[PDB]
Amino acid sequence: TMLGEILNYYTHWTGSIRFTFLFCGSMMATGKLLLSYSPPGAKPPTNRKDAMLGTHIIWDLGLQSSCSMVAPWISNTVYRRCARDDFTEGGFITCFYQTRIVVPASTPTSMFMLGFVSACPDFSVRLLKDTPHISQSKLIGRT
Amino acid sequence: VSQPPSTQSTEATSGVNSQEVPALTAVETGASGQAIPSDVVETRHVVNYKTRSESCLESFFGRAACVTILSLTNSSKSGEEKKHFNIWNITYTDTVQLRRKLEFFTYSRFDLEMTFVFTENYPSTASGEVRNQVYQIMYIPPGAPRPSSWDDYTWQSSSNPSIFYMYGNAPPRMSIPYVGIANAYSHFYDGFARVPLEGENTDAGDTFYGLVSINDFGVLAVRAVNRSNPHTIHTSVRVYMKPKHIRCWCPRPPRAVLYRGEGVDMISSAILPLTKVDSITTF
Amino acid sequence: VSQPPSTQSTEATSGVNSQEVPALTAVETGASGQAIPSDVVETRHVVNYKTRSESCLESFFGRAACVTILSLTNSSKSGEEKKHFNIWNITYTDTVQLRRKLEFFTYSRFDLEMTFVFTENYPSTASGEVRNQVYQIMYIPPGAPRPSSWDDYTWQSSSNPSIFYMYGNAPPRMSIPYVGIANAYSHFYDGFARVPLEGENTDAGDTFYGLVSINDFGVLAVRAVNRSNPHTIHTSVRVYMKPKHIRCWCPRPPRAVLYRGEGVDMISSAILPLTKVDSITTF
Amino acid sequence: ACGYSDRVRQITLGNSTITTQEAANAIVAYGEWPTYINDSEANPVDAPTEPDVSSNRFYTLESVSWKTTSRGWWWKLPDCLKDMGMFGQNMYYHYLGRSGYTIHVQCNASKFHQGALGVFLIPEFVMACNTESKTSYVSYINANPGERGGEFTNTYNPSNTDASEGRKFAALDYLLGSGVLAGNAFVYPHQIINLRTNNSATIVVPYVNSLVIDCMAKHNNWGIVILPLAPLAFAATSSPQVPITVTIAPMCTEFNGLRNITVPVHQ
Amino acid sequence: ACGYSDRVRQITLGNSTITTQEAANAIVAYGEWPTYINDSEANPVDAPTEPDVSSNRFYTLESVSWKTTSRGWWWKLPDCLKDMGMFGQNMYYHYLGRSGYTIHVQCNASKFHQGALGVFLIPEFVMACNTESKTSYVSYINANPGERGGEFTNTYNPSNTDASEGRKFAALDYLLGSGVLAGNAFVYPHQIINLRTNNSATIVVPYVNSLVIDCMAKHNNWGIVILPLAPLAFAATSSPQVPITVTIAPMCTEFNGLRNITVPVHQ
Amino acid sequence: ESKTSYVSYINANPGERGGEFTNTYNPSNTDASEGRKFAALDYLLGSGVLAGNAFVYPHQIINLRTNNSATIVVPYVNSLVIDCMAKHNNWGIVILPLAPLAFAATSSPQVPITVTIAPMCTEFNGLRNITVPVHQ
Amino acid sequence: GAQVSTQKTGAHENQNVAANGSTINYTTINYYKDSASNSATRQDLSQDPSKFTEPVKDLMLKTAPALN
Amino acid sequence: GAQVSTQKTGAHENQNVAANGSTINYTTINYYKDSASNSATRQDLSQDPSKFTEPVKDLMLKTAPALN
Ligand SMILES: CCCCCCCCCCCCCC(=O)O
Ligand SMILES: CCCCCCCCCCCCCC(=O)O
Ligand SMILES: *C(=O)CCCCCCCCCCCCC
Ligand SMILES: *C(=O)CCCCCCCCCCCCC
Ligand SMILES: [Ca+2]
Ligand SMILES: [Ca+2]
Repeated sequence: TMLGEILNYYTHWTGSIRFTFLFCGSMMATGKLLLSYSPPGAKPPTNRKDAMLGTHIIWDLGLQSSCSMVAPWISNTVYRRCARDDFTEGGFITCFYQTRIVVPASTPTSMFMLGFVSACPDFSVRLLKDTPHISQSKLIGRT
Repeated sequence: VSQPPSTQSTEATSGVNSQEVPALTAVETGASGQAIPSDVVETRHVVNYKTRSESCLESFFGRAACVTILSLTNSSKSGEEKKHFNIWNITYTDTVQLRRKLEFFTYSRFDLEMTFVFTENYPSTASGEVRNQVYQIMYIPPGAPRPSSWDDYTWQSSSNPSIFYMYGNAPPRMSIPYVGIANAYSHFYDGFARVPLEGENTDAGDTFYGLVSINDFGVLAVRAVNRSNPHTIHTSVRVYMKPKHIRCWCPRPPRAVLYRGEGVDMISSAILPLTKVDSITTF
Repeated sequence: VSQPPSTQSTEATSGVNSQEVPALTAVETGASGQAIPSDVVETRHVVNYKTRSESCLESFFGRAACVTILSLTNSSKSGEEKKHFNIWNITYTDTVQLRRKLEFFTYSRFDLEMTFVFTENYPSTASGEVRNQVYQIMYIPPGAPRPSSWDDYTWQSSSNPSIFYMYGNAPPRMSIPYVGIANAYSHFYDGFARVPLEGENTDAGDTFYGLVSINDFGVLAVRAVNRSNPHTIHTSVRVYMKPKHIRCWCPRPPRAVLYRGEGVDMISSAILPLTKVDSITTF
Repeated sequence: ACGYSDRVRQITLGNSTITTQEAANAIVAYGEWPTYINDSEANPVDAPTEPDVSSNRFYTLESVSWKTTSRGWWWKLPDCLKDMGMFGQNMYYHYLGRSGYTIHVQCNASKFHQGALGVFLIPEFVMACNTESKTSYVSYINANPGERGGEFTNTYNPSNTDASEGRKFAALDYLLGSGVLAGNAFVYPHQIINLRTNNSATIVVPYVNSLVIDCMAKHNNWGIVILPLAPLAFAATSSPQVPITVTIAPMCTEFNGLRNITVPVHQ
Repeated sequence: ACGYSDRVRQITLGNSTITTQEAANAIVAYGEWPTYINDSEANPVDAPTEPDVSSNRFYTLESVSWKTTSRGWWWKLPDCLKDMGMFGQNMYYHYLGRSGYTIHVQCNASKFHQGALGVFLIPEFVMACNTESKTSYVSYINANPGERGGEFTNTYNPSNTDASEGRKFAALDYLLGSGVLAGNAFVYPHQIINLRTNNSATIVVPYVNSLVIDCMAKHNNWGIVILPLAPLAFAATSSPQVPITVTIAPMCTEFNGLRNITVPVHQ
Repeated sequence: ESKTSYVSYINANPGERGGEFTNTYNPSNTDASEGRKFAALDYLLGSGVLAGNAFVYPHQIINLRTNNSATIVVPYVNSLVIDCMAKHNNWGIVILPLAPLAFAATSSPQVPITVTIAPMCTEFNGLRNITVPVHQ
Repeated sequence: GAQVSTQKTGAHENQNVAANGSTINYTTINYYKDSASNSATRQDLSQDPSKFTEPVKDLMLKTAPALN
Repeated sequence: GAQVSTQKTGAHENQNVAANGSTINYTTINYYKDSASNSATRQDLSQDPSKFTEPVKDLMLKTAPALN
């Protein structure tokens, strides 16, 4: 993701991440989801009764299409390593149904929602490093 | 004395039960999500001192990146005269690291810092004697006559800017103004070098489309100034570019797949950036 | 103009016969002994000018200590390509001198001065000809792609900081900020990189325990930029670290026994620091 | 205003946030909001423990299901939370506990459904036992279901013999299992989730008791009851079903009398 | 206000007027509005021609159709207007042309449809050619479709042999035919027509280039792309279809270098 | 001595029981279930430093003929403000008999040593489901 | 013709406040006639994320209905 | 932008007093934009041995009974 691609040019990062979702079902479909960020340290939230015990928000589908759930920068170190590392654990963002999407007569019974990620104004990244995301065949020459 | 701008601090907040819902929005508008900790959970007061001091374009592009590697050979053998020099076309597409970064923006404007690193070695077992090498980098702008042989009149450089390196000394380097003939450097170009009129090929254009068809910065004619010795010697010159005093406009997504040619072009061979994940519910 | 603080001077004193006994105390409190000459014997007046000016942490750590020795070989023989470069893991545990000193404190915070010394020589009787060598030290932070061969795209360093040395010139050196992602550098770490939960090995952790399991500063990818010559050449690069602008917290006893690995670990082979003394009454 | 709808509303406590785009205002029980014990009203003299965020947040109970047959549901505060995260721990480690809560009942359908849930918050919700052989005959285990809570029925069949069927509430819907016509259950703080109108119910409630602080492990101050005043209905099937979720959040919680933890009888 | 909805909106230019009762605001590219060349920024010294109303109006392109199979569409400014009334004439009679536009993408359905179109306005929209035998191999004819514009596909099959299939863009949807994940196409001025929310998209865009004025007949500043981020869907058939119409309106247009008219190669 | 920093979480975190120091060092290079534990070598703090200098740490000495208690108040210490407790133990309490217990009567005297700890200024961030580490 | 400026707070440095001592001053004297030859332009931390995160015409404020 | 300071009393130098002549002054001009690049921080002879030799709560004075 744009956020990711950028973080990947640096070594450390700090800040809060903004997860915003846009439900694209039919106007006629209702429902209440539950987005959640559980900071590291315990059994990863497999069920709702566990995700609900951490940072969460009960999103009610309605006229307001989108809904954001923020991942409050909660960390032990002040900066997290960009590369994957256990010391710099991030946490678990999951989702569940608070109730269940409900549609009526003649209404598409299955649809989707788009998930976006962005950084909050308290976000900063440091230590310029090269990015792994691109490769290049050792250049020819002429010898 | 002044204080660099820090990233938003966190002001302490608490509960809520209003008709004010910072959580909900409508990204259809085209506006990104805005919420922050305070809007969603109970926060504490936090004084942030940290700064995006390193994401400043000038810092982000503040490195001498290698753009190309030229080769040339000072040999005394039959067909080793054309080898006695080399002509490189000025550009950053020869590699992919710097290119990708600049490629983050549609347009850019800057001054340039050229730095050169020479590395000579012996090819075959002709591991004999050769005096110290003195190289010459001559910048030949579009329109200027180009060298025929490693030593035709062109290397006079009465007007062309030329560096003279004495192998073993500090990596020669120099600065270049923003020379673009535009108000800015164009990184992409959805157009053709000229307009194909009514009576022409039904394919006209396929030859002159793309930024590459209009951009031109001249070439670097490198060479060793010494004459040919008994034993043949091989040198490799590496060009380094650091755009400084920069500023860019219009952000675009990063190059996600391998680069083919100088244009956008992709290769069916590698166009799967991402990676299969067990399940949508696989942490 | 100012006057550096001197060590306690001795004020003249004499006899005594009071109920004031500076001699006696009770170290059980946890407080060290405090008495000084004056408290015990008759002293004369002495004006002390001397200063602990050299025990200042900045002075005590003010030296470019060698931390490691890397080797690499620019050869033209079959399996001498992987030898054409080397990757060193950034740390001070490779040696013991500097390590022990820093190891005097639990935490520390400082800027770093890197200094490099190159020394090339001929291995076998391949004592022939080879042009001058140009090396490259590339700092590859955690997460950045690492070199596959002594010359794959990675050595572009469009973002990674790289030095280019021209053997024979002054020992390249450079400075590094306090980069720790903590508020200070942690010298020890009584913890595990992550928390092993209920359903796991009854041994989980044995792999990720110790400061070493959480610390990571990236690596130094060194190499010679020249191509392979007839005769093989061997180079040894020595890394020197001098922590400057320093400050440390929580003093701990010095490492008394030989070092095993990067952790505290001892070896039954050598764990007798002290030395037998004839008798408790042997001067 | 910038269109500050009476329907849209957000609520936040601890690290939890509810939202709802179709609510019908919110009510504050008896007009009073949760408060702490004031030095002039105090009783226990030990310094109280006030969990704040660690326990004063939004805990979500296992949803139930609304069927054309559904007769009603019930729960008990603090009971139906005794197992909810940190709140519980504090609740059980202390002899005395005090708290108020924000009740948020959710239940979305579609503009083509019918139905109306009466969400009532009744203080001191005592129900009759199911056995005319004894009186006030209810086991602790049965009285305190927890996250599950009970359900109402529309029939009364006491087990004067089987003493294991007597030791439980006689959840008679048309009488609140109390011996009072449910038709007047509105003299209690309440809201009505009428599907064609709203999909949420928010009722903030303050501690209520003849004492300042009490012993939670023995007493349930409030009782949450939901009765379908209007039967669920859908044009399609004759067996429609919609989920009803209950999310509770304690507030201004404080405890006195700390000791070893309390672990009640269980099965 | 008197109920000035963020949804309802009218737009007028020349003798043309758009209206929409369900839009989601409107966005102004990079926050700047169309302007003219200021005496301090000018380049061509001849007195410019500023058409105003005659050309700065709402031209409507032939609608396209959204199918469950539809992969996306694209167009190019000023290209996709080179034939639009008076604007075109001026565009072609002049060497240099400058302009900004107001893009209005329309697409109504019904409260029972699903779908979401990502309308992006990308500056310098260069796509890869369909032939791995050559590079930047695209014919003028193919690069400049006009009112018709192109379409995106979800497959990449270069014709290294057939040189008449190479001379055209490789409109690979999941990569914008540029070699960049469409998932990040949002770093461009954009709006999303999510059927359950809106039915219009309005994006005002200012001239963008490394120059003040350029030669339109050679260069397309902007590129309009529409990708179904959410597939069209209707409860009824499994082959639903809805029209998508694109109405563009140039603004602050000025041209320099007048001569005989330009007539490019065609078939 | 077959591995380095080889200690299991289970063994590193005994709890109320804590460990004990010994005066011998016998590594189990083979038996990998005896390696995964601390080598509590008393005369070296099991750290490789003479215990004789363990006094450069906050401390007190319970000398029976003088006192019978030891009170040491300690502040949070770390290279960070707050950390993750379930992974890291900031402090370590160690008690070594600098003077051997002794009683005129038996040649096997015994006296109880009790340890009472009290946390202060405790604060936590990042609330979620409860953590339950590996156990036996 | 030299111009002194503030350094970038280092390790054991001024509390982030960068307002402690002249020991954080670095001197600069341009030596060439052409600006292009100068060091990196001074760090500029200004920014307007909005031209990208909110280039919407009518402005909407968090607490309000994005779609009124 | 240069900052002059006192040198470290040498061989045939000012009576330890370090207060004799400007012949004991050294000049310093930081050349880099990053503090990290600077020389060793100025000698600081401050010290509080007590946080280690006497971190006792109730303070005791030499002349008194350590255990009262
Ligand atoms: C003696 C050395 C002369 C070197 C002349 C180089 C000319 C600079 C052209 C600008 C190249 C980078 C701009 C770009 O492609 O974005
Ligand atoms: C071009 C050379 C780059 C060298 C980068 C070195 C990174 C510094 C990490 C700090 C290492 C010492 C800190 C410590 O281990 O206590
Ligand atoms: C302003 O420049 C006054 C301070 C001058 C100090 C001398 C600096 C050294 C000379 C600068 C380069 C001159 C090159 C001809
Ligand atoms: C304060 O700095 C005024 C004194 C300047 C004397 C000139 C010192 C020599 C130049 C310093 C380095 C400048 C690097 C651009
Ligand atoms: Ca701030
Ligand atoms: Ca003195």
